[PDB]
Amino acid sequence: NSLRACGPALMDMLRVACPNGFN
Amino acid sequence: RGVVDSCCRNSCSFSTLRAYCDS
Repeated sequence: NSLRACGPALMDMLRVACPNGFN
Repeated sequence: RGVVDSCCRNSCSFSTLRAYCDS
C-alpha cells in the first residue's frame, strides 16, 4: 500500500493527483 | 521538496502524496 516515484514520474503523478496543482 | 523527501526518498501513501497538493 505504498507508492514511490522520482523525477518526471513524480511530477506526472502530482499533476493528475492534484485538482489545482502544486506550484 | 517535501514531496521528494516523502515519496521519492521514501515510499508514501496516496493520501500523503495528495497532502502535498496545493489547496
